[PDB]
Amino acid sequence: MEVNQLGLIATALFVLVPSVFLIILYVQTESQQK
Amino acid sequence: MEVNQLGLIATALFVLVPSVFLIILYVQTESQQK
Amino acid sequence: ARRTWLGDILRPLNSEYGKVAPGWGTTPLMAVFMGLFLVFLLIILEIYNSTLILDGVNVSWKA
Amino acid sequence: EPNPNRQPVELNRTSLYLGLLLILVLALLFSSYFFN
Amino acid sequence: PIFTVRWVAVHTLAVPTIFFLGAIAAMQFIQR
Amino acid sequence: PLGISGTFNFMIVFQAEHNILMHPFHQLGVAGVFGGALFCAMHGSLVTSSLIRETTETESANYGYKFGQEEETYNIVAAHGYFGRLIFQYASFNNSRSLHFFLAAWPVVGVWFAALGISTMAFNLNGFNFNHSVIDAKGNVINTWADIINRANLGMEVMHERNAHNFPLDLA
Amino acid sequence: GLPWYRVHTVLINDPGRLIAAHLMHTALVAGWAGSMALYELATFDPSDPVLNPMWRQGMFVLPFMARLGVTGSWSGWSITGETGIDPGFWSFEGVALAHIVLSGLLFLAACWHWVYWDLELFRDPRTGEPALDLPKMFGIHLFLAGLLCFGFGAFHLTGLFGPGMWVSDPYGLTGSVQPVAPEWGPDGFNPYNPGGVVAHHIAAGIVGIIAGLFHILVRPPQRLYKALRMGNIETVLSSSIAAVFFAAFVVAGTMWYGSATTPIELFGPTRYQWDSSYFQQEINRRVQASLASGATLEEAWSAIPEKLAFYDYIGNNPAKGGLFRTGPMNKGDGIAQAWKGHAVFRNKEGEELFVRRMPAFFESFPVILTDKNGVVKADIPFRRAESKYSFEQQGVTVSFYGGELNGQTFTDPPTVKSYARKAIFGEIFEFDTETLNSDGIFRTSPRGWFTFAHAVFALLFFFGHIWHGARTLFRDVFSGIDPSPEQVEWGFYQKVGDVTT
Amino acid sequence: TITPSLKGFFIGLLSGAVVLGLTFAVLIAISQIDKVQR
Amino acid sequence: MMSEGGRIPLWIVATVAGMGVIVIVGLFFYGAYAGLGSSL
Amino acid sequence: ERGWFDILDDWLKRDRFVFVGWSGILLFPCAYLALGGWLTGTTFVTSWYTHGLASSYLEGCNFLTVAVSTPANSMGHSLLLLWGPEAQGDFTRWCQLGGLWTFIALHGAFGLIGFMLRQFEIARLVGVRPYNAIAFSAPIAVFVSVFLIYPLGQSSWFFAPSFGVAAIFRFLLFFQGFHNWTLNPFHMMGVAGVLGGALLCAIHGATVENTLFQDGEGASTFRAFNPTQAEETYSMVTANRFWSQIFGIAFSNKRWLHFFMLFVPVTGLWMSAIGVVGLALNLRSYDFISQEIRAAEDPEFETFYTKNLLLNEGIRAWMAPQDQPHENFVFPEEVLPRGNAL
Amino acid sequence: METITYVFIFACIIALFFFAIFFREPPRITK
Amino acid sequence: GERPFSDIITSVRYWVIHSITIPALFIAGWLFVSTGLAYDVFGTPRPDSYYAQEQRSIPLVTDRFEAKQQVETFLEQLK
Ligand code: CLA
Ligand code: CLA
Ligand code: CLA
Ligand code: CLA
Ligand code: CLA
Ligand SMILES: CC1=C(/C=C/C(C)=C/C=C/C(C)=C/C=C/C=C(C)/C=C/C=C(C)/C=C/C2=C(C)CCCC2(C)C)C(C)(C)CCC1
Ligand SMILES: CC1=C(/C=C/C(C)=C/C=C/C(C)=C/C=C/C=C(C)/C=C/C=C(C)/C=C/C2=C(C)CCCC2(C)C)C(C)(C)CCC1
Ligand SMILES: CC1=C(/C=C/C(C)=C/C=C/C(C)=C/C=C/C=C(C)/C=C/C=C(C)/C=C/C2=C(C)CCCC2(C)C)C(C)(C)CCC1
Ligand SMILES: CCCCCCCS[C@@H]1O[C@H](CO)[C@@H](O)[C@H](O)[C@H]1O
Ligand SMILES: [Ca+2]
Ligand SMILES: [Cl-]
Ligand SMILES: [Cl-]
Ligand SMILES: [Fe+2]
Ligand SMILES: [Mg+2]
Repeated sequence: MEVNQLGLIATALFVLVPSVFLIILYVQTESQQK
Repeated sequence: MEVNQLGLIATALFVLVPSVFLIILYVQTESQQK
Repeated sequence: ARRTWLGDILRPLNSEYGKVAPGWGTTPLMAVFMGLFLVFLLIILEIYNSTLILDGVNVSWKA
Repeated sequence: EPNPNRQPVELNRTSLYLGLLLILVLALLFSSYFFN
Repeated sequence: PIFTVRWVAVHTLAVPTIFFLGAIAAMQFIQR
Repeated sequence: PLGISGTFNFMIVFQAEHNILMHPFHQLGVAGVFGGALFCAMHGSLVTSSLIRETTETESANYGYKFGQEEETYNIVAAHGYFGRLIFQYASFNNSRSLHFFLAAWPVVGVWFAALGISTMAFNLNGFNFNHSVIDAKGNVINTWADIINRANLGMEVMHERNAHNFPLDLA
Repeated sequence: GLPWYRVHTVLINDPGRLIAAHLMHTALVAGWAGSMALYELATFDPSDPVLNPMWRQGMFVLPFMARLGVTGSWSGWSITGETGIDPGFWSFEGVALAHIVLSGLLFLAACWHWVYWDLELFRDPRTGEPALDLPKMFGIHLFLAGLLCFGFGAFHLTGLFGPGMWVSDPYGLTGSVQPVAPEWGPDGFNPYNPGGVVAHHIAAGIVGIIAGLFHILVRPPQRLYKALRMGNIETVLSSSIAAVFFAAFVVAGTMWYGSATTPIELFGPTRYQWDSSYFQQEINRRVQASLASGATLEEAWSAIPEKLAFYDYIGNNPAKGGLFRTGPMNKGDGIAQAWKGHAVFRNKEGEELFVRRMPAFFESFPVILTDKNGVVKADIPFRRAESKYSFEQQGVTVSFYGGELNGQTFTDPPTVKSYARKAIFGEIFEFDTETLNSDGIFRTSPRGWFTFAHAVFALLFFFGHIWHGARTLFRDVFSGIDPSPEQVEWGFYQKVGDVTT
Repeated sequence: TITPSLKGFFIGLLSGAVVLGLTFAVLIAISQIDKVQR
Repeated sequence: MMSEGGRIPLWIVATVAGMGVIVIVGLFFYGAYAGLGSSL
Repeated sequence: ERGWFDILDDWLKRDRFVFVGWSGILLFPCAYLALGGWLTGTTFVTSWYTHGLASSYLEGCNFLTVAVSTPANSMGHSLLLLWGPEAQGDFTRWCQLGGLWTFIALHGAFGLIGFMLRQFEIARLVGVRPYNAIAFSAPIAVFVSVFLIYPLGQSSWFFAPSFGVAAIFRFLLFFQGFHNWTLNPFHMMGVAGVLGGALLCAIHGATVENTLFQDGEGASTFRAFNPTQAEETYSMVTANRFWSQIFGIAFSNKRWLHFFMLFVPVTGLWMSAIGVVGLALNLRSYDFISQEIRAAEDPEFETFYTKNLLLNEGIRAWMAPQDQPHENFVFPEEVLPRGNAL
Repeated sequence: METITYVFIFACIIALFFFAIFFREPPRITK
Repeated sequence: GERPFSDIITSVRYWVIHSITIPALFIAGWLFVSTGLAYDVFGTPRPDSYYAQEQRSIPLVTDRFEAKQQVETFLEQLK
C-alpha cells in the first residue's frame, strides 16, 4: 500500500516520547524513600 | 538524495532508546533519599 | 521457603552441594579423554583442511 | 515476604553525560550508513 | 655444569643473534 | 580538506606523491601513536589492577577514591611486582615520576616526528625509494614488496585530479 | 547502588529468579523465531525455486525450517515448487505458530518463577542457604542433551520416526528432504557427507548419555572443584561462553565453506564455487558431452538447466555484497526472470573469444577478451587515442545459444559491448529491476549474513569468556587488593605468592 | 589403506608427543632435584 | 680469570660495544649502496 | 610425601629473574619459534615461488623490504605443516612453498594465548586484579581477525598480511583500493581509540609531571619520589582546576581516569577487529548508494567520496597484475584508468 | 530529512557540551 | 638469586669466554653465507637462478599438492 513514508516515524515518536516521559516519572517516584 | 527510507527511523530509535534508558536511570538516582 | 509436590520429588537432585571426591580422584582419566578429544578435533580439522587426505573421503560437494 | 536479593541502581550525572556523549556520537557516525 | 633459566633464556637469543649478524655482514659483499 | 572523506583524499594523494609509508618520520609517528595507545592501556590496566579495597561488591570501585584525598589510591609496589615479573624486574617502573614522564614523552616525541614528516615531505624530501633496487645476475628486476607498493602508488598518481594535469610530470 | 552494567548480578544468589530471567530470555528467542518466520512468509514469493529461490529473497529462517524437513505451506505450495501438497500441521505456518505459543507459555512460567522465587528446592537442606549443586546439574543436563541428540539422529534424521534432512546433488539442482542413513566409516567425517551428520548425532548422543551418567554419579575431585571454583555459578558462565564461541566459529566456518548442513539451495552458492569456476566447469562438461553425442551448439546449450546457469553468475556469489547494502539479493541486480542464453564472442576472423571474468575482490573490472590460449584479442579501452583492441577495430560480435536469445547474433558494437560487460559476471540473465526498485548494486545472501553475524558474535564472546573467567578466578580481589609488602616485592619468597616459602 | 598424508599425520602426532613428553620429563626431573624447602 | 665484577670497567664495555654496533650498522648501510640491493 | 604435580608447580612458580609458570610451557616455545621463524625467513628465505618477490637480506632486501610472505594462492588455507601433503617433510621445499608463514602465524597465535595466560598467572600469584590480561584481549582480537579470520574468509592465506614492514604497508594500500577500508565506521572507531589512547597517554603523563608536589630540593625532580610513600606525588586538585578552566571538564576521580585509559584504546582495537571480520567476506562499507545514484545521473555532481573511489579504481588496476600473480592478469595499456597526461 | 537529522544530532551534542561544563557535578574535597 | 649482568659482563672470566665464542659464532654465520650453504638449506635463488636465460615468466606455484614437484621442475629448467 502506498502509505505516507513519514507515517512510521510519526507513529513511533507519538508512542515513544510521551510513554518514556511517563516511565521516567514512574521510576523516580518508586525510587523515592519508602 | 535517494537515501534509505528506514535510515530516519533507525537513527531516531538508535538515539532515543539508549538515551532514554540513561535518563530513566539518572533521574531515579537523583530522587533517591540523599 | 515454599515446599511443593514437584520440589519434594526433585530434592535429592539438589542435595549434595559442595561434595567432592578426595584429592585428584578421576582427574587422570579425564586427562586421557581430553587428549583423545584434542586428537579427534585435530583429525576432523585436517580432513576439512585437506591436510589429511583419506581413501574414499572426497571433501567436496562432488564425489 | 520481600526478596532480599533486591538492590538500588544508580547512574550519576557524569555517567549520564558520558553515556549521552557516546550515544549521540555513535549516532552521528552511523547515521550516514543508515541513510546510505 | 649448573645452568639457570636466565642463562638459557639469554643464550637462546644471543647465540643465533651473533650467528645471524655474521651471516648478514657477509651478505654485504655479495655482487650479482 | 576539513572533512572526513576529504582527509582520506589528502592521505591517499600524499602517499602517491611522497610514499609517506616508507618515510621513517611517519614510521616514528606510527610508533608514537600505537605506542601511546599500548602504554595508555598498559598504565590504565596496571593502576586499575592494584586499586586498594575500599568498596563493597555491589559498589563501583571508583567510589573508593575521594577527590582531593591525600593517600595514593592504588599500590604501585604491587603494580610493579606484577609488571616486573611480567617482563623482568628492570623493565618495570616503580618511580611514578619516571613513569608519567615516559607516558608524556613517547607519544609526544613520536607525534613531533609525524608533524615533521609532513612538514619535510612538504619540501619533497620523500619516503625511501627502493623501486627496482633488487636486480639479478643478468639485470632482470626482481620485485620486492617495495615494488608492489609502487604499483599501488602509481594507481593513485595516475587517477588523482584526473582533469588537472596537461604535462607529463606532477611537479607539485 | 549497583552501576548500570551490574544490574543483573542480583540473580547470582537467587536460583528461582535466575530461572525466571532464563525463561524470559527463552520466551524472547522463541518469540523472535515465530515473528521472523511469519514476516518471511508474508514477504516470500514461492513461485520460482529456479530463479527466485529463498536465498535470493533475504530469507533467513525459512532455510532452517527447510533444512530439517519443513518444506510445505498450508496454502498448498512446497519450496521445491510443488502444488497440491498437504504438509499437515508442520508447515512453515505451523512451526511459526508453535513458537509463538511456546513463547507465551515460557513468559507465564517466567512470571510464576519470579514471584515464587523462594522454593525449598533452591536451599541447602543443611545450611538453609541458596545452593545449586552445579556438578550434578551438569550430569542431569548432559544426560538429557545426550538423549535428545541421540533421538534426533536415530529417529528424525534417519526418517525412522521423522522426516529426514535436506540433501541434494553436487550442483544443487534437485534438492529435497530425504531420510539419511548413518555413515560409520571414515567418510562420516567428510563435512559434505550427510550420513556423517546422522552418525554424529547417534554416536555423540550415546556418549552424552554415558558421560551424563558419569557426571550424575561421580563427584568432582577436590582438586578440580577447588581449582575451577565449582561452588561459584560464574565458573559455569565462563566455560559455557567458551563452548558457545567455539560452536559459533564452527557454524560460521561451515556456512562459509559449505557442508552438508549448509546446502546451496537453502543458503545460496559459496564464494569458492565462483573462485574455482565449479559451475562453469560442469556446464562446459555437459555442453561438450552433448556436442560429442551429435547436438548442434543451440541444442547443447539449450539442454543446460536455467538453474545450473544461474549458479554460474557472480550476483549469486556471497562475497560480492556490502555491510550497509541491506535486504534481499533481488534488491540489487533484480528479480531474475530468464537466462538470456550463453554468449559466444567472436572477432572478424571468426575466432571464439572469452571475456575475462570478475574476481570477487573487484567492485569494478575492465572488459578484456582473450582467445582460447589466453592471448588478448579485444577489450573496451579507457583512453581511445592509442586503442588497438577495440571491439570496433576487431569486429567483435556475439551470438547466443540456449535461453531467451538462442540463435541471435548482435553486431552493433555498443550492444556487443553491453553484453560483454554482463559476461564479466558469468552467465547472463534478464532481471525485473522495477518491482523492488532495484538499484543495480550487488548484495550478499543469507550465507554471507549468517557467517558475518556468527564470526562477529563468536569473537565478542571470546571477550565475555575472558571476562567471566577472570571474575571467577579473582572473585576475592574484585573490589580491590588487600589494604604483605613482601609478597609483591622481590627477594622475600622462594616461590611467588606462597608465604610458606 | 594408509595414504601418504595419514602416515604424515602419524609422524606429526608422534613428533608432538615426543616434544611434549621430553619437555615434561625434563621439567619433572629438574623440579625433583631442585626443591623449595618448607 | 676471576668472576669478580668491576675488573673491566662498565664504561669501557659500553664504549667498545657501542662502537661495535656503529661499525656493524655502518657496514649494513654501505651494503645498501653496493652489490645486491644497490639498484646497480 | 608431596606429589609430583605440586613439586613441578613449586619449581614453575619460583621467583626467578624470568618468571616461568605453567603458562611458560606454552608461551616460551611458541613466542621463541614465532620470533625465530621471522628472523630466519627475513634473513634467508625467498618469496619467489609464492609471490615472484625477493624478501630476505640474502637476496638484497633491507629491513624495510624483507618479509616472511604468505603462501601461493593455490595453497588455499592449507595448514602447510612441515610433514603435510604439500611439503612432505622437505624443509627446503616447505620454505619455498611459504610454510614459514603458517608456522609464524600459528606459533604466534599460541604464543599470544600463552602471554595472556601469563598475565593471569602472575596476577593470581601477586594478588592483583587481572585487568592487564583483560586489556590484552584487544591485541588478541586484532591478531586473530587480521591474520586468521580475514584470510580464512578470502580465497587463501596468500591474502593475509605478510610479515614485513613494506609488506604490511602493501596490506594497508590493498585495503584502501579494494575495501575502501577508511570509509568503514568500525575502522574509524579503531582510529578514535588509538589516537584517543595516545592523547590520554600524553595528556596524563604531562599533567602528572606538571602538577608534581615539591618533595625535594633538586631541579631534576625524579629523585623526590618513594615507591612506598603514602602520599600522591602530584596534586589531583590543582590538575582538576587547571583542566576545568582550560578545557571545561576535568577528571576528579583517579580510579575512573585509569579505567578510562584502559577502556579507550582497548575498545577501539576491538571495534577495528569487527570491521576486519566483515572484510573477510568482502562485507565492506565501500559505497553510499545515494551518492552513486546522484553521481550516475548528474555528471556535475562531485564529492570527496567519488574522488576517492577514482583513486581506488587506479589502485586496483595498477597493482592487481603484480600483486595477484596467480590471476595471470594482462591489462593492455589502453584499458588502464588514467587521468589526463599522467 | 537527512540534513535535518545530521544537524539535529550535532546540535544535541553542542547542548550536551554546555550542560557537561556549566551544569557538571561540582568537584568537592571531602572536607 | 643470581648475579647482576653488570657484574658478569665486567669480569675477566666473562670476556675470556666470550672473546672466543662471539667471534666464533660470527664467523660461522659469515661462512654459512660465503660458502653458499645458506642458499641450499633454504632454497633461495642465487642471483643467476631467478630465471633460465631466455624466459621472463616467474616460477609461481599453481598446484597445491604437487607444488613440491612444480618447484623441482622449475629448478631443472635452469639447465
Ligand atoms: C562415528 C561417530 C561420529 C561421526 C561420523 C561424526 C561426524 C561429525 N562430527 Mg562428531 N563427535 C562424535 C562422533 C562422530 N562425529 C563423538 C563421540 C563426539 C564427542 C561428544 C563428537 C563431538 C564432535 C565435535 C565437538 C564436533 C564434531 C563434528 C563432526 C563433524 C566433522 C565435520 C565438520 O564439519 O567439522 C567442522 C569442525 C571442525 C573441523 C572442528 C574445528 C576445530 C577448531 C579449529 C578448534 C579451535 C577453535 C578455536 C575457538 C578457533 C579460534 C581461532 C579461529 C577464530 C581462527 C561431522 C558431522 C564437528 C562439527 O560439529 O562440525 C559442524 C565438531 O566441532 N563432533
Ligand atoms: C544473526 C542475526 C541475523 C542475520 C545474519 C540476519 C540476516 C538477514 N536478515 Mg534478519 N533479523 C534479525 C537477525 C538476523 N538477520 C533480528 C534480530 C531481526 C529483528 C530486528 C531481524 C529482522 C529482519 C527484517 C525486518 C529483515 C531482515 C532481512 C535479513 C537479510 C538482510 C540483512 C541485512 O540487510 O543486514 C544489514 C545489516 C547491517 C546494516 C548491520 C548492522 C550493524 C550494526 C548497526 C552495528 C552497530 C554498531 C554498534 C552500535 C557499535 C557500539 C560501539 C560501542 C560498544 C563502543 C538477511 C538474510 C531483510 C530481508 O531481506 O528479509 C526478507 C529484512 O527485511 N531481518
Ligand atoms: C550467556 C552470555 C552472558 C551472560 C548470561 C552474561 C551475564 C553477565 N555479565 Mg557478561 N559478557 C558476555 C556474555 C554474558 N554475560 C559477552 C559476550 C561479553 C562481551 C560483550 C560480556 C562482557 C561483560 C562485561 C564487561 C560485564 C559483564 C557483566 C555481566 C553480569 C551483569 C550483566 C548486566 O547487568 O548487564 C546489564 C546490561 C544492560 C543494562 C544493558 C546492556 C546493553 C547492551 C550493551 C546492548 C544491547 C544488547 C541487546 C539488547 C541484546 C542482543 C543480544 C544478542 C545479540 C546476543 C552478568 C553475570 C558485568 C559484571 O561482571 O558485573 C559484576 C560486567 O561488567 N559481561
Ligand atoms: C587468549 C586465549 C585464552 C586465554 C588467556 C584464556 C584464559 C582462561 N581460560 Mg579459556 N579458552 C580458550 C582461550 C583462552 N582462555 C579457548 C580457545 C577455549 C576453547 C573454546 C577455552 C576454553 C576454556 C574452558 C572450557 C575454561 C577456560 C578457562 C580459562 C581461565 C583459566 C585458565 C585456563 O583454563 O586456560 C586454558 C588453556 C588454554 C587456553 C591453553 C590451550 C593450549 C592448547 C592445549 C595448545 C594446543 C596446541 C594444538 C594442538 C596445536 C595444533 C594446531 C592446529 C591448528 C594444527 C582463564 C580465564 C577455565 C575457567 O574459566 O575457569 C574459571 C575454563 O573452565 N577456557
Ligand atoms: C607448546 C609448545 C608447542 C605448540 C603448542 C606447538 C604447536 C604447533 N607446532 Mg610447533 N614446535 C615446538 C613447540 C610447539 N609447537 C618446539 C619446541 C619445536 C622444535 C622441536 C616445534 C617445531 C615445529 C615444526 C617444525 C612445526 C611445528 C608445527 C606446529 C603446529 C602443528 C603441530 C601439530 O600438528 O602437532 C600434532 C601433535 C600433537 C597435537 C601432540 C598430541 C599429543 C597427544 C595429546 C598425545 C598423543 C600421543 C600418542 C599416543 C602417540 C602417537 C601415536 C602414533 C600413531 C604416532 C602447531 C601450531 C608445524 C607448523 O607450524 O606448520 C605450519 C610445523 O611444521 N612445530
Ligand atoms: C502471552 C501468551 C500468549 C501470547 C504470546 C505471544 C503473542 C508472544 C509473542 C512474542 C513475540 C512476538 C516476540 C518477539 C521477540 C523479538 C525479539 C526478542 C527481537 C529482538 C531483536 C534484537 C535483539 C535485535 C538486535 C539488532 C538490531 C535491532 C539491529 C541489527 C543488530 C542486531 C541484530 C543486534 C499465548 C496466547 C500464546 C498463550 C499463553 C499466554
Ligand atoms: C658510552 C656509552 C654508550 C656508547 C658510547 C659510544 C660508543 C661512544 C663513542 C665515542 C667516540 C668514539 C668518540 C670519539 C671522539 C673523537 C674525537 C672528538 C676526535 C677529535 C679529532 C679531531 C678534532 C681531529 C682533528 C684533525 C684535523 C681537523 C685535521 C687532521 C688532523 C686531525 C685528525 C688531528 C651508550 C650510548 C651505548 C650507552 C651510554 C654510555
Ligand atoms: C624457524 C624454524 C625453527 C626455529 C628457528 C629459530 C628459533 C631461529 C632463531 C633465530 C634468531 C633468534 C635470530 C636472531 C637474529 C637477530 C638479528 C639478525 C638482530 C639484528 C639486530 C640489529 C641489526 C640491531 C639493530 C638496532 C636496533 C634494533 C635498534 C637500536 C639500534 C640498532 C641499529 C642497534 C625450527 C628449528 C624449530 C624448526 C623449523 C623452522
Ligand atoms: C600435567 C597434567 C595435569 C594433570 C594433573 C594430574 C596430577 S594427578 C597425580 O595423581 C597421583 C595419583 O592419584 C597423585 O599421587 C599425584 O600426587 C598427582 O600428581
Ligand atoms: Ca528504479
Ligand atoms: Cl583526487
Ligand atoms: Cl600540468
Ligand atoms: Fe597515572
Ligand atoms: Mg648490498
